Amino acid sequence: SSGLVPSDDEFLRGKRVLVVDDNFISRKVATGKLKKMGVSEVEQCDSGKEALRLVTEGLTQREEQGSVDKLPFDYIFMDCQMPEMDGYEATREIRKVEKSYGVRTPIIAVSGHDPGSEEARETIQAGMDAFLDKSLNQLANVIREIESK
Ligand code: BEF
Ligand SMILES: [Mg+2]
Repeated sequence: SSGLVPSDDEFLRGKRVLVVDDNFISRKVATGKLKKMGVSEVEQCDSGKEALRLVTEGLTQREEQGSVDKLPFDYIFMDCQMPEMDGYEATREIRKVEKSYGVRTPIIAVSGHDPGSEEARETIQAGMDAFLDKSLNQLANVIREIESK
């Protein structure tokens, strides 16, 4: 399954995206798909803490410069299961950093399996926007749904 949490080679043109995944191969695969959809800029990192850092720094910079776009990333694809700080905790911390800027980055949970009851709960509590099977086959639909909302 894939959905909201309570060709296409120009599909993401104009867009800047962050891929977060502790697995080297998953990360490359995601960035590949996205580059194929015309993504203007893909950034990738290998942990929740790194993600947190890039987002924190990017929001501060954009605020300091009076940037037109205040979000450093139009979308973040967040792997759920990672050592140390998982995707839930990182997303929770990202939402807390965001409060002071009055913005909300779309964050899409990425996992190799459908969530159980506990993960599903964490999904909502963390403040993720959507959830995407790692095939990434539903990527464009999930983003359209986010955009409609
Ligand atoms: F390590 Be993940 F939640 F695909
Ligand atoms: Mg992982």
